[PDB]
Amino acid sequence: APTAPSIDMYGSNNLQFSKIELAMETTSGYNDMVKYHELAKIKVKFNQWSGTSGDTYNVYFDGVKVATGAITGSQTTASFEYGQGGLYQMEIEACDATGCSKSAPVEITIADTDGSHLKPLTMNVDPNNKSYNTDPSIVMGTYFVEWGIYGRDYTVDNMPVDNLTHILYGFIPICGPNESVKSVGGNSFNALQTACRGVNDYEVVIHDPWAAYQKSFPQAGHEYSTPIKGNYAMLMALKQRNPDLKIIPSIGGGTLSDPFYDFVDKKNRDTFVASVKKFLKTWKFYDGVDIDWEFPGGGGAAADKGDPVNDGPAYIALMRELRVMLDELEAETGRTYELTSAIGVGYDKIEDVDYADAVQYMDYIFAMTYDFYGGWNNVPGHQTALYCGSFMRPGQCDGGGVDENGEPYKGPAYTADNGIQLLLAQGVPANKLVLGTAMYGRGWEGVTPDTLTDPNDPMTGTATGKLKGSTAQGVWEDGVIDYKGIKSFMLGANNTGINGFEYGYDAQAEAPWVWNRSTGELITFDDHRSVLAKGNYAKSLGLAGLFSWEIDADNGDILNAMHEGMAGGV
Ligand SMILES: COc1ccc2c(c[n+](C)c3c4cc5c(cc4ccc23)OCO5)c1OC
Ligand SMILES: COc1ccc2c(c[n+](C)c3c4cc5c(cc4ccc23)OCO5)c1OC
Repeated sequence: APTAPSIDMYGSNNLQFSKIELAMETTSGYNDMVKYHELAKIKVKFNQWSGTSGDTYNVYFDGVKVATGAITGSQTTASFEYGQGGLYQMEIEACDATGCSKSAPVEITIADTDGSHLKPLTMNVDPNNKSYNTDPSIVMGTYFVEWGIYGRDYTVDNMPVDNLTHILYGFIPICGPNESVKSVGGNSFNALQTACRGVNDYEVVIHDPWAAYQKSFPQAGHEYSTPIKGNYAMLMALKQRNPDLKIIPSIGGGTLSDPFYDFVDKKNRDTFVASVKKFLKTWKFYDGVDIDWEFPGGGGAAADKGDPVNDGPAYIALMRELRVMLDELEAETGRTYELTSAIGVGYDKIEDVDYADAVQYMDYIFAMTYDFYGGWNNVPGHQTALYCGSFMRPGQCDGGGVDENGEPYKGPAYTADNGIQLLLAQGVPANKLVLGTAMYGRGWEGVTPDTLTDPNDPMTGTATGKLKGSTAQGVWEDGVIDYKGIKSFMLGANNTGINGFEYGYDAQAEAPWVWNRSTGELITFDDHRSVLAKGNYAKSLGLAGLFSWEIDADNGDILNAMHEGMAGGV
C-alpha cells in the first residue's frame, strides 16, 4: 500500500546505461577516456509524490529481481550493478509491512560493445554496387578508414556490406616512437601524443576518439544520451545486421609502423600483446587482429629503422604470441578470433621474413599487390599489375638483367605475380593468400610525348613530379587519386577518356592507364578488365580470395569487378 514509484527518466540519464564509460566532451589520454566495467553501474531515480513511500524497494528486469534497498523519503535513488548488455523491461516496486505497489514497466538500455542493445544498421549504399551470389567461402575484403568520415564524407552505413566478408578498420596506432607520423604534418602526431598521455609505450590506443565513438550520426539514430556513438557504434549495429561479417582492427600501416621496430625486445611484444587482449575485451564487435607492419627489415617510412637479421624472427614470434593470446580469448568467449597481416610483396620485403613459418599461426595474409610504382619518384610503371609490363627491359622481369646504368637488377621486378610466386616458393599455402586490388590510382605530371622511348607506351616516359589535383576530383594528396575521381574526370561514362585524357591497357601486364599528352599527367590504377584478370589468377592458383584498399574510393565498379572476376575466371 505504498504509492507505486514513478521513474524520473531525465534524472536517470534517460535510462541509458553502459558497461563502457567513454568521455564524450574532451580529448585526453586513452586510459582517462575509456573505462570498461564487468558490471554496468545503474542509477535510477524515482518519486512517490503522494501517499506513503513505504520502507523498501525492489527492482525487476523482465520480471526478475536485480536489486533491493531502503526507501527513506519521497525521492529515492536506486544504485546497483548489472552484468549483461541488452534492453530490458524494468519495474520498481515499493513495499511496507502491508504489501507492495509496482511501477508501470519502462524500457531500460544497458549498452555493451558487441551491440547487443542495438537494432541492425540501416544502410545507405550507392546502387551502382550490384548483388552477387558469390560462394561465401571466398574472401572478399576491404579497408574502411577512420578519417574517411571527414572530407571524403564516407560513413559505415555507405559500405556495400553484403558484398564483403571482412572489413579491416584502419588504423590503430601504437604508443612509443612515432617520428614517421610527425613527418606527415597536420594534426595526426599531436592527436597521437594526446591519446598516449598516461599510457605505457607499446600499448595500442584509439587515434581519433571523435571519429571512433563520440561523433553523433543521425542516420544511426544517435541522441545526446546514447552511451556509444561514432564509427564504432555503427560497426556494432552493422554486426547485428550481418553477424557473419568479420570486422578486424588493423594495427600500424605505412605511417604508424615505427614502434614495431622495437619488437625485437620481447618485453615490448608482451606489453603490446597484453594491450591488444584488453582492447578486444573492451570493444567486443571486433573479431580478431590485423598486423600491418610496414615493414620488417625496413625500407618503409622510417629511413633510420629496419633490422633484416632480427625483424623477421620478431614478426614470427609476434604472430605466435598473438595466436596464444587469441586462443585465450576463444576459450573465454566461445567465439572464433582471426589473426591476419597485410605485407609488402617486393622481393626485398619478402626475403626478410620466413612467411611459411609465420603463416602457421595466421588465418590470412593480405598481399599488398599495389604501390609498385608511384609519385615518390619520376619513373612511371604499373602500380598494381599482375605481370611484367611491355615497358620493362630485357631481364628486368626475373631480375637476371641490367638497368640503364648497366647495373645488375638486385631482384625480380615489382608485380603481383612475382610477389605471389615468391610466397608460394617459401611454402606459404595458396589458400591463406589474399590478392590485393587498388581502388585508387597513383600518378605523375610531365610525362609528355617527347620523353617516351616507345611512342605508344607512356610507361616508357619520365615524369617531372607527382600528380597535382583538387579534393573535388578525388585527389586527397599529391600523386594519389580515388578510382571514383578517375572514372568521373578522366575516363567518363564510355571508358574512352575525357578532359584531354586517353585510356590505354597493357595486355601483357594486365594494367590500365589514363594519359593526358599535353600536361603529361599519367595515372596507373585497377579497372574492370584488370580486376577480372586478378580474379581469374586467384582462381587458377587456389588463393583465398581478393581484398581492396580503400572502400571509400570505389563507386561500386571495383568491388563489382572483384565479384564478377571470381565467378568467371575458369
Ligand atoms: C630508398 O630508401 C628509401 C628512402 C625513403 C623512403 C623509402 C621507403 N618509403 C616507404 C618511404 C616512405 C613511405 C611512406 C611515407 C613516407 C616515406 C618517406 C621515405 C621513404 O608515408 C607513407 O609511406 C625508402 O625505401 C627503402
Ligand atoms: C630514397 O628515395 C626515396 C624517397 C622517397 C620514397 C622512396 C620509395 N618509396 C617506396 C616511397 C614511398 C612508398 C610508398 C608510399 C609513400 C612513399 C613516400 C616516399 C618514398 O606510400 C606507400 O608506398 C624512395 O626510394 C625510391
